[PDB]
Amino acid sequence: KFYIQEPPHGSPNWLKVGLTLGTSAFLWIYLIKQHNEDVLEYKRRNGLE
Amino acid sequence: LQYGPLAYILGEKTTKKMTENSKLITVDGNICSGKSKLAKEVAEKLGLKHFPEAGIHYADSTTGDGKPLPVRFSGNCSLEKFYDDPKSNDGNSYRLQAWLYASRLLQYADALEHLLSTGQGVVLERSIYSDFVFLEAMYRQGFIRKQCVDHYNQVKKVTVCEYLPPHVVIYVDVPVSEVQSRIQKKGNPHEMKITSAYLQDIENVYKGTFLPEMSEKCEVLQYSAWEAEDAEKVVEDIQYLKYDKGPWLDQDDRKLHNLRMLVQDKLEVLNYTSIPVFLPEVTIGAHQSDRVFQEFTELPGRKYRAGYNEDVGDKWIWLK
Amino acid sequence: MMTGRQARAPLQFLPDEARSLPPPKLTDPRLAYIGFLGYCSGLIDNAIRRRPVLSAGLHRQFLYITSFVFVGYYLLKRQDYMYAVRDHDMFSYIKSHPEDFPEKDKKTYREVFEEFHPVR
Amino acid sequence: LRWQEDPEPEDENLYEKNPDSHGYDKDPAVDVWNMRVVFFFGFSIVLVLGSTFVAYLPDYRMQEWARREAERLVKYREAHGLPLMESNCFDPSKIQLPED
Amino acid sequence: ARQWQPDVEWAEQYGGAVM
Amino acid sequence: RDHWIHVLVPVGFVFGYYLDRKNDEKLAAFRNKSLLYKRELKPQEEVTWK
Amino acid sequence: MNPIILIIILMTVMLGTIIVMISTHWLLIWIGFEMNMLAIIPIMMKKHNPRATEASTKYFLTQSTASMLLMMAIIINLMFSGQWTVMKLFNPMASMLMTMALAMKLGMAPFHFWVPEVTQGIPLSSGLILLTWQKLAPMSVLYQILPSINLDLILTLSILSITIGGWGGLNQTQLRKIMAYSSIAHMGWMTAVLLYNPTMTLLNLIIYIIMTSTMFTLFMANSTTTTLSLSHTWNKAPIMTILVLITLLSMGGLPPLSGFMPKWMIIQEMTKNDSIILPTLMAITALLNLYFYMRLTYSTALTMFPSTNNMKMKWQFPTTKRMTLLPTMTVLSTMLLPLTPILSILE
Amino acid sequence: MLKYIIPTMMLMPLTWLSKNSMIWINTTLHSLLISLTSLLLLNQFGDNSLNFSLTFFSDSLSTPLLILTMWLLPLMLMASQHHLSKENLARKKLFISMLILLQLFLIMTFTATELIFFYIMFEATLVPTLIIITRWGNQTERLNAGLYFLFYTLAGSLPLLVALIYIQNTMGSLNFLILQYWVQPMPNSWSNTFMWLACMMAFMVKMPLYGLHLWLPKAHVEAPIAGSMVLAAILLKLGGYGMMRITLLLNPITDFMAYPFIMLSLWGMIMTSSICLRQTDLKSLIAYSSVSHMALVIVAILIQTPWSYMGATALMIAHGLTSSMLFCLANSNYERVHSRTMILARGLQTLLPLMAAWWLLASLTNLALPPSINLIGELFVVMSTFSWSNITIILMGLNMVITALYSLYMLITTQRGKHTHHINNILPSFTRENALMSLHMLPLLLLSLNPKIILGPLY
Ligand SMILES: CCCCCCCCCCCCCCCCCC(=O)OC[C@H](COP(=O)([O-])OC[C@H](O)COP(=O)([O-])OC[C@H](COC(=O)CCCCCCCCCCCCCCCCC)OC(=O)CCCCCCCCCCCCCCCCC)OC(=O)CCCCCCCCCCCCCCCCC
Ligand SMILES: CCCCCCCCCCCCCCCCCC(=O)OC[C@H](COP(=O)([O-])OCC[N+](C)(C)C)OC(=O)CCCCCCCCCCCCCCCCC
Ligand SMILES: CCCCCCCCCCCCCCCCCC(=O)OC[C@H](COP(=O)([O-])OCC[N+](C)(C)C)OC(=O)CCCCCCCCCCCCCCCCC
Ligand SMILES: CCCCCCCCCCCCCCCCCC(=O)OC[C@H](COP(=O)(O)OCCN)OC(=O)CCCCCCCCCCCCCCCCC
Ligand SMILES: Nc1ncnc2c1ncn2[C@@H]1O[C@H](COP(=O)(O)O)[C@@H](O)[C@H]1O
Repeated sequence: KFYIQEPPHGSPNWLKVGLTLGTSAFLWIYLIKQHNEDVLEYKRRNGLE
Repeated sequence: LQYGPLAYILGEKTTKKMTENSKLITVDGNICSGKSKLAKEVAEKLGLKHFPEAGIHYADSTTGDGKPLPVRFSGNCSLEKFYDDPKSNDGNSYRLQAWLYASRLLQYADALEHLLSTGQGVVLERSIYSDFVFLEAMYRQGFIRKQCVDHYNQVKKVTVCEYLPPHVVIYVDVPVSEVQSRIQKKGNPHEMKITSAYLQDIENVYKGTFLPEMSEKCEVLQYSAWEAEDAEKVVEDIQYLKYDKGPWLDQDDRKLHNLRMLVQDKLEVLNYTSIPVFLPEVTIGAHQSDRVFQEFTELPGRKYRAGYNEDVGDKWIWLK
Repeated sequence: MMTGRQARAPLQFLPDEARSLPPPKLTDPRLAYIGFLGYCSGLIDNAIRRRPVLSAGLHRQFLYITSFVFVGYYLLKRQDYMYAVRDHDMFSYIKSHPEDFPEKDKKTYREVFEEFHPVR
Repeated sequence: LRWQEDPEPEDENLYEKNPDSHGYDKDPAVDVWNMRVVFFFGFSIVLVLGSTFVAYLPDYRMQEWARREAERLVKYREAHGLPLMESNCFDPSKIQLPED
Repeated sequence: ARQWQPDVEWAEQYGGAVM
Repeated sequence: RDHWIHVLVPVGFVFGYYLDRKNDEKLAAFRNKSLLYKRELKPQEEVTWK
Repeated sequence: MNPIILIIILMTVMLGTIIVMISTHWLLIWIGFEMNMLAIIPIMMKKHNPRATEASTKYFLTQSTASMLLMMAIIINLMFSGQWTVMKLFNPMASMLMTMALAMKLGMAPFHFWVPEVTQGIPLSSGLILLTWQKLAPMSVLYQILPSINLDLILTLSILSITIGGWGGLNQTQLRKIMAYSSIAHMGWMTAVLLYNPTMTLLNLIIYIIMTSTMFTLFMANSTTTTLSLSHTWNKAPIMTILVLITLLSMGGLPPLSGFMPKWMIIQEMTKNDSIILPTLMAITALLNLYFYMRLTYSTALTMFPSTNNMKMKWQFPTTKRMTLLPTMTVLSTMLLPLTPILSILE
Repeated sequence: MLKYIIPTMMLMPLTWLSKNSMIWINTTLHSLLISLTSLLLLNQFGDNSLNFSLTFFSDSLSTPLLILTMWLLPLMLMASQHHLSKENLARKKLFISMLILLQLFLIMTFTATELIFFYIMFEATLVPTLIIITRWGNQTERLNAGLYFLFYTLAGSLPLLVALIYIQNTMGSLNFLILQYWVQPMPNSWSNTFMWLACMMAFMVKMPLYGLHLWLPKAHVEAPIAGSMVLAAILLKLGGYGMMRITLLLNPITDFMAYPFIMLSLWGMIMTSSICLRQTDLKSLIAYSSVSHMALVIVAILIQTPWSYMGATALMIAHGLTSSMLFCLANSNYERVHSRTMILARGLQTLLPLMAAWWLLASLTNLALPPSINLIGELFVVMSTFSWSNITIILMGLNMVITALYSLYMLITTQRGKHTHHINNILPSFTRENALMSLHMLPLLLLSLNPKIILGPLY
C-alpha cells in the first residue's frame, strides 16, 4: 500500500460505473432509434421513398 | 462522500452510538508535565482513542503516506529554532504558533469526527482551547508582536466558535522548577534553552485565564505530579462525573449532524486559518508560494486526488 | 412574438407538424459542437476534482458527451421547427395580404440616375 | 521587516553549461534539434520554396493576360481606323438620361 | 528581472470596506 | 506510431482541405450556368468542375 | 436545519414560483408570491446571526410592500374589468402599480436598495437562490402583462437599473455585493427589451442565470466571499482562477463568449424598433460592469497576490464540496455563442 | 478558409500533448508548415476575389495580412521561448495556447465575409492579447496597460456594433460581397454623421489615431515580446483592414468627414515622430514610431484613391515586419541588460557586430530606404496625398526628415559610441536571436523583388 488512509476513490464504484455505461448506451440507442423514426416519418409525410 | 444529509435521512442518527463512554477528554499541562503518558493511560482504561499531541507534521500524518513532509511544505517553521532564537527576525515564533494552531484545529476536527462517527471518546493533548496559553506566554516575553496576537485572536474568534468544548479538562500541576528539572533530565539541547519566565507565563495563563474559563463550559480536573501517576484514581474521578455544564447537553441529532458535516470537510475546517490579514510572520509572497506549490505537486501521491496517482500504483484510473 | 401560435397547443416541445420537417443529421456540425461541449465539460470535471484530465473516468466523459448530444439533438429539432414556423407564418401572411406587398417595378440602370461624387 | 520572499534569482548564462548553445534550450540535444527545425522549416522550406512559389504564380491577378489582350485590341483598332479608346465606357444608345 | 507580482501594498487596496 | 503527434496538424490540413472541396459541391448551383462560362459538355464529361 | 425540512421548504419555494408560472387567476399569482416569500425566509436565516435577521427583515419589508401594491393593482383591475384573467391590465394606474411592484420584487432601481444589503447578509447558496430563482416569477408576470406596461416607465426603470448597477459595483470589494449590482444591471438589460421582443428577455434571463450560478458555485467551491480571499485561489486551486477568469469575461459580454450573446441580441432587437441612442448608451454603461469584472480577474487570475503560510496545510486536502454542475455551467456560460440561433427554442 | 482554421486549431492538441521539452519545437515546426501552406491564398484574380464560401472569402487585401499573420506565430514562439524558460510548464502551454487562439481569431477576422462576424472576431482578438499583456508582462503597469487596451477598444467598438446592426436592418445584409452591389450613397445629415463616426472610430482607435493612441505606448511597452510583435505587426492592421472594408458604405459623406481626422494624422505623425526624438525608453520609441507610421495609413485610407490604398496596404505589411523586428531587437538587448532605457547599453557594435548589422538593416527599413516596401508604401501614400492637396508634401517631407532622425539616433545611441564600462553580461548573439532577426528581415527584403502581392485588391 501507499496511503495511511484508504481513499474514497481508491476503488471504482462498480455500481456507478455500470449505471454510467448503461445510461450512456441506452441514450445512444434511444437517440439512434429516434433519429431513424424521424427520418422515416419525414419520408412518409413528404413522400420520399 | 460517505456521510451526508442522505445518510441522516436514511436513519444514521449519531445518538444511536453516543454512549456514556463517548467523552471528549483533553489533558493539559506544562512542557514537561509528564501528562503524555497519563493521557494514554486514560485512553487505555476508558477504552478511548488517544490522539498524540499535534506537532508540525500532524497533517502530514493524516494525509498521503503518513510520513512527515519536508519542512518547507508543511510548517515552514522550526520549534528548535524557536528554542534557539525566540526573538528571531524571520518571525519563526508566530509562524510556528499559527501552524500549531491550525494543526490542533485539524486534530480537533479529526477527534470530533471520530467521536461523532464511531461513538468512541477521544483523549487529546492540548486541544485548541488551550493553545492561546502559549501565544500569551510568547507575547508576555516579547517573542511576538501585538499584531500577531490580533491575527491569532481573529482566527480563533472565527474558528473555535463552531465547535463544542471537551467534556473533561485534565490539568497537571507541575511547577516551573520541576519542569526545568525534567527538561534538563530530557537533555534536548534546544529545549534546555527555555527560560524560567516563559514556563512561568505558561503556568500563569494556564491557572489564571484558561482553567477559570473552562470551569464553566466543562468539568476541569486538576492533579499534581504524583497523584497523576495513579491513573486509576483519575479514571475513578472521570467515571463519577455528574455532567451538568457545557453545551453538550443541548445537542440533538440535527446540531450534531451539522457538526459532523463540518468536521469531515477539512478545507471548511481550515477555511479561516488563511484569512487575508497581511502579517509579515505569515505572509508568503507570490514567487515563493508558486515555487513551493509547484514543488509540492511533484511529490509522490500528491499531484492528483488520492485514488488517481499511477506513480504510487493506483489502478482503474480510467474508470474512476 | 409567436406566442399566439404555440398557445392552442401549449407545452409541446416538438409538435406533430415538426415531424414534417427533416430532422438534423447525426453528423450535424452544431451537434458535433455540442458533443465537443460535453467533452470540455468532462475535462473541466476532471480538472476541478484534481483527476488526470484526459485519462480519469472515461465512462464519465462518455456520459457527458452522450448527455450533451442527447439534449442538443432535440434542441436543434425545436430550433429548426421554430424557424420553419417563422417562415411559414411569413409566407402565409405575404400571400394573404398582397396589397401590403406589391411587386416593385425593377428598373435597369440605364434609367436609374445615380449622382456621381468625384473622389479627387 | 517585510514578508517571506524568495530573493531575486541570478540570470542564467546558456554558454556556461553549454558553450555550443544555440540559445533555444538548456538541454543540448533539444537545443540543437530546435536549431535544425527552425533553420530547415524556416529557411529551407518557407523562404526558398516560398520565393519559388511566389516567383511562378500563374499570372497573379491576370496582369500579363491584360497586356496580351491589349495587344489584341489595339491591333484590332489600329487596323480598322477606330480610336484607341472611347471617352464613354458604355454605349450612349443604351443610356436614358433624365430629361430637363 | 523576474516578473512583478503584487505586494502587500497592492493587495491592501482590495481589502477595505469599499474600493 | 512513435511520432503520431506530427500528423495532428498535417491531417488537420488535409481533412480541412477535404471539407473545402465538400463545401464546393454545396455551392454548385451555377456550375456551367454562368453567362460568361456556360458551354456544352465534352464527351465523357458530366460536370465542368468539382 | 433538518434536511427533510430543507427539502420541503425548497420545494415550497419552487412551488410558489411554479404557481406563479402556471396560474390564470391573479389571486393565485399573489398566492405564489406569498408562498415564495414565506418559504424563502428560512433559507436566508440558515446560519442565525444578526446580519441574516437584518437581511431577512429588509427582504420581508420590501417583498411585503410589493405584494400589497400587487394586490392593489389586481383589485383595481377587478374594478375596471370585472374579471381575474392573468393577461393585460385594463387601467394604466393598475399597470403602473403592478410594474412598480414587480420592479420592487426584482430589485430594479430605484427599488434596488435592498439587493446589495440582503445578498450581503445571507449565505452564498441563499444569495444564489435570491439572484437566480427569485427573478423567474416576476419576469413571468412581466412577460404576460406587456400589452399594458408603459414604455416610458419600463425604459426608465431599465436605464436607471443599468446605470446604478454599473456604478454600484465599482466601489465594492465584497463578492456578494458585486453579484448584486451585477444583478441590478442585468435586470435593466432584461426589461429594456421586454416590450420589443420578450424572447430576448427570456434569453438574457437564461444566460444570466447560467453565469450567476457559475459564479456563486465557484464562490461556494472556494469558500470565498471577499475579493482578497478570492485572490488566494491560485495557491489553493489554480483551475478555479481560470474558471472565474472565463466566467467574468463572459459576464462582461466580451465576444466570443456567450455573455456577449444576450446584450447583442438585445441591441439586435432595439435597432429594429428605431431606438439607437438607448442601446448604445446601455452598451457603453455595461463597460462599468466589465470594469469591476476586470478588477476581480486582475485580483484572481492574471496576477498572484501574496498568500499566507497556513495555505500549505490546505494543499494536503482535496475539495470535498459537491461542486454541482460546475463544469456544465462553466462550459455553457462561455462556449455557447456559436449556438446563438438556438434562441428560437424560447419563442 | 477551413484548411487554415483546422490546422490552427490542431495546434492546441499539438501543444497540450507534447512532451515537456518538445512544446516549442513542435509548435514552431507546424506553425511554419501552416505559414508555408498560407501561400495558396495567392490564387487571386484581377476582377474576382477568391470567394471560398458563404462565410469566408479572401481578396488581395486580406491575403498579405493572412500570410503575415500565419508567419508571425513561429517568430513569436522563437522570441518568447527564452524569457519563459523558467516558467511553469502548464502556464507555458497556456501562453502558447493564447498565441494559437489569437492566430485563430485573426485568420478568420481577415477572411470574414460578413461584417458582424468580422466584428465578433475583431473583438475576440482582445481577450488573448489582454491575457498575454496582463499575465506575462514584466512590470506593474501591465495591468493599467491592459485596462487602457481593453477600454479604448470597447468604447470605440460598441457604437460599431450598433452601426453594423443598423446596416443589417437597413440594407438587409452585412455580406461584403452583397454590399459591393447594394451600397447606397450616404447623404449629408447628422444621423449619417454619427453613422460615419460609429463606423469609423473603432478602427480609428485600433490604428491608432493620434489623440486616441494613448493605450499604445503602454500596451506595446508593458507586453512581453510576443505580445508586442502581434500588437505592432497585426493588431494595428485590423483597424486599416476594417476601414478599407467599411468606407465602401460611407460615401460620399467621407469626402467631408475625413477632414478633421486627416489633420489629426498629418499633424500627429509630426508629433509622435518628434516624440521619438526624445524617448529614453527604446520600446516606447518603437511604439510611438508605430503610431507615426500608421498615421500615414489613416490618411491614405481617408483620401480613398487607388495609389493611397496600394501604399496603405504596402505600408501595413512593411510596418508589420519592420516594427516586429525592431521590438525583437529591443528585447534582445533587454534580455541582457534588464532595462529598457536606451542610454544604458551603448557601443554595442564593438561587442555584437552581426546584431548591429541587423540593427542597421531594421533602421534602414524603418526610415524607408528604397527599394524596400517601406519606401514603396511611403512613396505611394506621398504621391496620393500630393494629388489630394499639394501642400501636404510639407508635412510629408518634414516627416521624412524626423523619421530618419529617430531611426539613426536609435542606431547611434544603442550601437555606436563608447561601450558602457560597468555592463559586462553582454553575451554573444544567440543563434535563436539571429534566426529571429533574419526571419523578419529576409522576407522584408525578398518582397522588394515581387511587391505586387502586397499591393491590395486594386493593383
Ligand atoms: C529570390 C532569390 C533572391 C536572391 C538575391 C537576394 C535578394 C535580397 C535578399 C536579402 C539580402 C540580404 C541578406 C544578407 C544581409 C543580411 C545579413 C548580414 O548582414 O550578413 C552579413 C554577412 C557578411 O558579413 P560578415 O563579414 O560575415 O559579418 C557581418 C558583420 O558582423 C557586420 O556586417 P556589416 O555591417 O559590415 O555589413 C552589413 C551590410 C550593411 O550594408 C548596408 O547597410 C548597405 C546597404 C544599403 C545601401 C546600399 C543599397 C541601397 C539599395 C540598392 C540595392 C537594391 C537594388 C539594386 C538593383 C539596381 C537598382 C534597382 O549588408 C550588406 O552589405 C548586404 C548587401 C545586400 C544589401 C541589400 C539591401 C539591404 C539594405 C536595406 C534595405 C534596402 C532596400 C531593400 C533592397 C532589397 C533588394 C532585394 O552576410 C552573409 O553572411 C550572408 C548570409 C546569407 C544571405 C542570404 C541572402 C538571401 C536570403 C533569402 C533566402 C531565401 C531566398 C533564396 C535566396 C538565396 C540567395 C543566395
Ligand atoms: C507576403 C505578405 C506577408 C509578408 C511576410 C511574408 C513572410 C512569409 C514568407 C513566405 C515566403 C516568401 C514570400 C515572398 C517571396 C518574395 C521573393 C520572390 O518570390 O521573388 C520573386 C521574383 C519574381 O520576379 P519576376 O516577377 O521578374 O519573375 C518573372 C516571372 N517568371 C519567373 C514566371 C518568368 O523573383 C526574382 O526576382 C528572381 C530573380 C533572380 C534573383 C534575384 C536577383 C537580384 C536580386 C538582388 C541581387 C543583388 C543586386 C545588387 C545588389 C548589391 C548590394 C546591395
Ligand atoms: C473611443 C471613444 C470614442 C468613441 C466614439 C464612437 C463614435 C462616436 C459617435 C457614436 C454615436 C452613437 C452610435 C451611433 C450609431 C448610428 C447608427 C444610426 O443609424 O444612426 C442614425 C440614427 C438615426 O435614426 P434612425 O436611422 O432610426 O431614423 C431614420 C432616419 N431619419 C433620421 C432620417 C428619420 O441616429 C440616431 O438614432 C442617433 C445617433 C446619435 C447618437 C447619440 C448618442 C451617443 C453620443 C456619442 C457617444 C460616443 C461614445 C461615448 C463613450 C465614450 C467613452 C466612455
Ligand atoms: C424559462 C426558464 C424557466 C425555468 C428554467 C429553470 C431555471 C433554473 C434556475 C436555477 C436556480 C438555482 C438556485 C440555486 C440552487 C437551489 C438549491 C440550493 O440551495 O443549492 C445550494 C446547496 C446548499 O447546500 P449548502 O450545504 O447549504 O451549501 C453552503 C455550504 N455549506 O448546494 C450547494 O451549495 C452545492 C454547490 C453547487 C450548487 C449548484 C447549483 C446550480 C443550479 C443552477 C444550474 C444552472 C441553471 C440550470 C440550467 C439553465 C436553465 C435555464
Ligand atoms: N509555543 C510553544 N512553545 C513551546 N512548546 C510548544 C508550543 N506550542 C506547542 N508546543 C509543544 O508542546 C510540547 C510540550 O508538551 P509535551 O508533550 O508534554 O512535551 C513541546 O515539546 C512542543 O512540541
